[PDB]
Amino acid sequence: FLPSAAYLTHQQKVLQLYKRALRHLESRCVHRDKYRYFACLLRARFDEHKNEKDMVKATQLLREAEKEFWHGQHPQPYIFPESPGGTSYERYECYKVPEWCLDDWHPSEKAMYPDYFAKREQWKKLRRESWEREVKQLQEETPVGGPRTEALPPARKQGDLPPLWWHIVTRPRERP
Amino acid sequence: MNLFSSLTLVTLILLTMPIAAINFNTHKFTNYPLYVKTTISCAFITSMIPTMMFIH
Amino acid sequence: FGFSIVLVLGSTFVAYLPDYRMQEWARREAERLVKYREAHGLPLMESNCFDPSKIQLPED
Amino acid sequence: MLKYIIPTMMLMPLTWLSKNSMIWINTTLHSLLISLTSLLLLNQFGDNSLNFSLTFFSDSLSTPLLILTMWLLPLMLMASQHHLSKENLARKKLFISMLILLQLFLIMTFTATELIFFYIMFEATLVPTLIIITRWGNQTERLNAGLYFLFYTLAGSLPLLVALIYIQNTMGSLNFLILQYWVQPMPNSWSNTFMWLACMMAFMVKMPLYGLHLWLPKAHVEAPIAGSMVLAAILLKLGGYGMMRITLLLNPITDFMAYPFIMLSLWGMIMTSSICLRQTDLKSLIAYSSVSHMALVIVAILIQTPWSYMGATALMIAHGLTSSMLFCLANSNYERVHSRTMILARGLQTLLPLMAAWWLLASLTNLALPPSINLIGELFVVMSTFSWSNITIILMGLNMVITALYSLYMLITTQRGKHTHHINNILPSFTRENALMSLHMLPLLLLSLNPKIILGPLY
Amino acid sequence: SHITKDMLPGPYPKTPEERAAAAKKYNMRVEDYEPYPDDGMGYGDYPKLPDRSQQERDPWYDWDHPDLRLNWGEPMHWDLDMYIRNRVDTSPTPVNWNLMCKHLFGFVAFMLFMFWVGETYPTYQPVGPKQYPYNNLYLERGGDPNKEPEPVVHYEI
Amino acid sequence: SIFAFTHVLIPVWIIHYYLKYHVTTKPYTIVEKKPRIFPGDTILETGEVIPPMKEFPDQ
Amino acid sequence: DAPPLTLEGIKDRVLYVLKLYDKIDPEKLSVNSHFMKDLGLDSLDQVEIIMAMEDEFGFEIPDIDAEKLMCPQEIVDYIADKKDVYE
Amino acid sequence: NINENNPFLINSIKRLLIGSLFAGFIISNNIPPMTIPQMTMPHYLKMTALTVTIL
Amino acid sequence: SWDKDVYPEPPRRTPAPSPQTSLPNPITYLTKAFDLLVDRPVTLVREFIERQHAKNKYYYYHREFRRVPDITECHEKDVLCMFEAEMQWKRDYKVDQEIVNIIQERLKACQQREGESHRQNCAKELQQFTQVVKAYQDRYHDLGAHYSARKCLAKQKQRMLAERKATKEAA
Amino acid sequence: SFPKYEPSRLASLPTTLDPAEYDISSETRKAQAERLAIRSRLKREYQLQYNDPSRRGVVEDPALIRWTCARSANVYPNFRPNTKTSLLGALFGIGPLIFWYYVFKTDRDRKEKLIQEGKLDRTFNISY
Amino acid sequence: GKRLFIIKPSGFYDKRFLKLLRFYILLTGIPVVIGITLINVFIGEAELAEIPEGYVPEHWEYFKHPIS
Amino acid sequence: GAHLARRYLGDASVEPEPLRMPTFPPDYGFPERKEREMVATQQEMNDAQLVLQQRDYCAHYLIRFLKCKRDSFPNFLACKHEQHDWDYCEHLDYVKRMKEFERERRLLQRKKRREQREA
Repeated sequence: FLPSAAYLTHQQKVLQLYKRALRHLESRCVHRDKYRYFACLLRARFDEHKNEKDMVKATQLLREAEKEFWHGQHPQPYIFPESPGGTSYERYECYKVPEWCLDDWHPSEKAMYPDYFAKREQWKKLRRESWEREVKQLQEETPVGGPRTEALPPARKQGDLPPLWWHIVTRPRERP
Repeated sequence: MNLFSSLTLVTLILLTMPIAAINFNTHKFTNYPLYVKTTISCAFITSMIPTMMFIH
Repeated sequence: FGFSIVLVLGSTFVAYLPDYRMQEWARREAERLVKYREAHGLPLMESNCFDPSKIQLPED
Repeated sequence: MLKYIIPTMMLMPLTWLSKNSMIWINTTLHSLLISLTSLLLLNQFGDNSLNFSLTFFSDSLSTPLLILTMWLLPLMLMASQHHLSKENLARKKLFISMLILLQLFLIMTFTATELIFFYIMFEATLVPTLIIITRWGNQTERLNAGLYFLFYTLAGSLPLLVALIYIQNTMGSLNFLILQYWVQPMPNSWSNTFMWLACMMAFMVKMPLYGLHLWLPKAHVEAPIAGSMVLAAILLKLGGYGMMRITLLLNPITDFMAYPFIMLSLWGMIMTSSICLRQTDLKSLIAYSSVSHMALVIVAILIQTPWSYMGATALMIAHGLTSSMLFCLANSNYERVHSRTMILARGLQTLLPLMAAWWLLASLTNLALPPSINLIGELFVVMSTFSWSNITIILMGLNMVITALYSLYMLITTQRGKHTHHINNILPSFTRENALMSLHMLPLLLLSLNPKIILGPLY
Repeated sequence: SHITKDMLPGPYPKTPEERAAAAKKYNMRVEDYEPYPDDGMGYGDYPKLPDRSQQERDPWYDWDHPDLRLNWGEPMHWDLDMYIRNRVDTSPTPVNWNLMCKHLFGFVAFMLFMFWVGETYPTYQPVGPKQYPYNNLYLERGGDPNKEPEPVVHYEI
Repeated sequence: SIFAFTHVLIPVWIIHYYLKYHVTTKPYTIVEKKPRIFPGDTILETGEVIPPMKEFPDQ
Repeated sequence: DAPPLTLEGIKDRVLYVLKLYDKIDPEKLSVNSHFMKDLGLDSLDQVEIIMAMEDEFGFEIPDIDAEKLMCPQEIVDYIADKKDVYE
Repeated sequence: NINENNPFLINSIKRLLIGSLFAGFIISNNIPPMTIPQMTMPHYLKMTALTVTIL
Repeated sequence: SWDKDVYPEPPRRTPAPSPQTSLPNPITYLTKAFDLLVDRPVTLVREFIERQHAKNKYYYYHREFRRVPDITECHEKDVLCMFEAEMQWKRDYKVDQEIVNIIQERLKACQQREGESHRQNCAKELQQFTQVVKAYQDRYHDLGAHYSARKCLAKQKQRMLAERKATKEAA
Repeated sequence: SFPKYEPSRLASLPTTLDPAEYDISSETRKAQAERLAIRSRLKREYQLQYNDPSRRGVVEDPALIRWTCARSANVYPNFRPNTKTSLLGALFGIGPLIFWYYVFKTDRDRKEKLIQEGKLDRTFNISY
Repeated sequence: GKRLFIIKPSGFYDKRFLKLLRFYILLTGIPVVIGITLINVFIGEAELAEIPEGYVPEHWEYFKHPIS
Repeated sequence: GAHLARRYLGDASVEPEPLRMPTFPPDYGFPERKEREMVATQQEMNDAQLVLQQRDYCAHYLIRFLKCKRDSFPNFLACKHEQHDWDYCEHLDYVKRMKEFERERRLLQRKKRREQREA
């Protein structure tokens, strides 16, 4: 379940197991230096059989490593208070007003803010300027009838901005 | 005593003015936290007296 | 014509009006009746509100 | 009363010979003048009812419902544009005149001396709302909605006619005093049980009870705002007032024969509070909310305590106000986005910054916030039913818990948490919708200040 | 707008035609489409999904509806309203479920049984009765100003 | 200063008006729970003592 | 509550806490240095590096990114995505 | 960013530590005793509270 | 004002306190300053308003009704006797409810005055409250919502029939 | 070591011990790749109907409308009255109703017989 | 040069409706409250007398407040 | 204490049943052992509005302590001698209750084991 491929790989699965074991062992072990010792022990236990040519042995010991880690997890891991699930989960979402608003103001308030709204007018002209032709040409140009991926190529041809840019450029500052 | 009931009811009614005040405000008075703080402090310093009469 | 002449005028209209369900009339009537029956020695609220002499019971 | 009737007749050609861009102001202005005129009604006192000569009278039960109706009319008459403000001049005048004629039969129905006059004006109240919701229902099943509507209400309301002609031709005329002052207790035959079943079942159809409750929700979600608010508020509380009239007769048999209707009402109150916890189609949740509160009303009517009647009329008027408001809010949200569903258009705390206060105040008067009239009604109904039986209070509080649950779920579902940022069309709030909000919630809180008015004849 | 054949009356039969039509209409793989089936419970022919889907779908994929877990084209499983976060946490529990309920019910039973053993067995220090002098404080109970004189006295010990 | 002036003079005056004359209209209204008197005390109103508490012994 | 973060200062902080790590030199190390090719350290130690950056700045990175950073400049670019490092 | 150059913080924390030092004794002195205080406890019963907290 | 003959308020009991302190007495100077700041201007404004009131005079009169003869002398259907009788009975019902309310207020006042000794000097007022509420529970309770006057009469007849049967079986 | 995580209808099955991810076939790879292709085409059509500056109104998702039309008006057609649905309806619809009606009969019989005996606490029981 | 630009939704229509509502309840709320104050401070409420022998009042002259 | 262990392990006889303590006839081996002074002024005990379960022995110390606490309100800590005297009187009342408990306990023990083991 990823935008680039269909599956990750075996190596990514061992890799994420390393990262999650390291994080849950942070949450398990206080004082940070006995933690550093045990993290080096975990690095050595992964250095036991890095040199396997077999594949069914690799995925079998990976499955057993998943079993051992699920036996040795922690109920409240130290999820960071920026990530969803933690203490943020968009903590300051009160002021994440998107920019399709702020144009529905009375022209008295628009007279209070002349320069910012004139620059917003030139940004809106930049959106409208080469919206239709170049973006429809690049999006009808490059793929086969099966899209088969969720990325998009940049505007490498001649000129203007890479396509489908507006709602990724225009976004809240994540600390409003 | 008239003082006892009078001061208890004004401790109740000091907790009435800021709500109606910024219901009828229409001008964004930026010292409204200071306003709420000083009226709660005044409500406490009026509330200590009838308790003192009560224990007296 | 929907708030400034309706709402506050209706508030002053329903705030006071005659004694609805004869309420304070019943208050002052009960005060005079309790003082009356305390003065005349009989207990207040004589039970059997209808006259027990004014009955014609079906005999058996 | 005829001085409170004939300016509604004279209000009908106002709309016709008012020219273009002029009908709106004249209709709203003069219906508010009628609201003052009906606010001048309240004179009733002490011993008797107030007679408005021979054709008419008013108990102190019909009076608050009548003043509620004529106050609710200008609210609706301003509510009912922006989906027909671009239609034709003649059809617009026809719509507004049909609303006025509908109000006229509402006042005719509330002010009745004879139950035959009451029944004629009852189905006269029925007939225009049919046309209004069928013509402007704005969804593909409004045909089925109006069809189920008229067929359920006539097919239930029909043996009431035979029973009332029977009471006419066996016990004199049908003044409410002369239906009173003369009624002998009719004992437990089976014919008495059938006649009681006819009258009470006709009004059971009109409430609705639980066995006949699918009458309602199509006729709300596939109906415009005017017919919806008239339907819910005035028609359901009109059926309630009709049973409050006719229940004076047949007292020694309703004890033995009124157990199963209490039962179906209680279990349907529970299951209806459960059914409107999970649904989409936001408009329908208020409809099943109304079904739950009217099942509570029916429990309150069929037990026969003065406490129960006071709680009954308080719950009637307060729920009429609350449901009419919350329908107007759902109309505002549908005029913002043309979806009618629930999970789609979330957010709306950032945008529409004071509309959230009205959603909050409507959901808390639906929550029975305790100084409001709604908790007064629900509370005295709970008191009277615990006097009726010692074990029914679990069902009442279970209704209370689940009612709070679905009302506050409605509050924190559609208007809490995240704009979906593909909506990008809604404009901030008009002064008209906020004006309708201030038309809603000022009379409710003013009645919460002075509630000695709306309590019933057994005050 | 909306096609008449983008409603969905009728069940699953037959296996070529309606399965191919559901693949074309529900935007899904052919074998991933499975009706419930129709045991007479209505349901149209609405698909079966992996049923948990909300404490799943880890939020770093960054799809289009973060608090709704949409993707604008997902078939939206029949019990969606019972599934969104604020309703039901369909997480993998870190221990078990039956082992959890056995621990909890054993604990509640043990504490209530120790409460019952307490309720049959009171505690008391070496302490006599409080000596209320005036006939167990007569004349200030709920009546009897002159009715029952009940003589009972304490002795100095 | 004017804040303290209005909020310790104006509601005090309004409520102290409200707690003399409308309370002396309505009879069964604000009522006390009685001041406790002792054997070693007197009565301020007419003027007489309650006789003092009796003998102590076995301290 | 937010101290003024600039690009070049937070770049110096990232390269500083890389320099404090032992088995790579401060000598042949710059902004356009790689994590697989010229230094030759493995993917496992690369994820130890990513964990050091996460534990300093206080937010994780998603595993859609976890393979494809490989140089400090693109690390600075992703942290500038996260914090919007400007005036 | 550990900063407490703040009159608000020191006033509030200051006044509630003043409260948590004096107000318990101020409450516990001047109340009318509406109950019978026990006041006659054995050995190893008054001591066991502080004993359990220290252990 | 009102009548103390109908609203019993027991006479005042106030001691004179005795310090035995020399700090002294903050609340005494506080209530003297409160009297000097509040008790005089409220009196001045009330005297102004009392002159402005009593310059002219109004009157409210206690509305009094006469006595309808009977419902027992009314006929079978024959309405215009029954209407007088039932409205007179309904006014008696309202004034009897207010009797119950006033006696309950007396019970609340006896509770609040007498201190924590609840059962001192309230047994007679509790006794008369139980007497009047025994009469009320016997007379007006178990009829429901549609009282007109006739259900009270039916209850009265059935209750004295039960009393007749009880004393005849007791004899 | 661990009891291998029994599942339930509440305890969700995590991504680690599937174990059927590890039985890699060409069938499962083709299924996952075509699933990615379906979500790719849907996100591409969404972003083409999402980013235009002239498009005023809502996105008008047909999947949500499909779910609502399946959930609201596609209940009653289709349906056949079977033995299972009839037994479940009569078990959930008249069962608890006759249960509460029996217990109201019981409580009302007790109250009627007790107050006919007159041994009730109605020294003052006014507010009925 | 330190501050950022925040994106408020709208304030104009909100303060317009609330300014109009406070002014249009204030326009005949304050004169009516002043008027009822002037009535019950100038004209007198009522006095406590009773009906003399053989003298009839009307259906008014029975009430406390004079506007009632 | 260990009396609780004796009541939960040994016989139920010699441990007396709680709050049904008057068991044996009073003035058993006493004769003429009673005065019961009770000089706590019942009408003045009404006049000072005490609490129920306080209208008992040692009340006059409570009367004098409440009197001095009423009299000395700015003296926040002066009234402690009468407070300690009331503590002392209720301490001696607890002594009397303990002596009455072991009176009934030892009469039960010695007399009932005497009769039931020398019958």
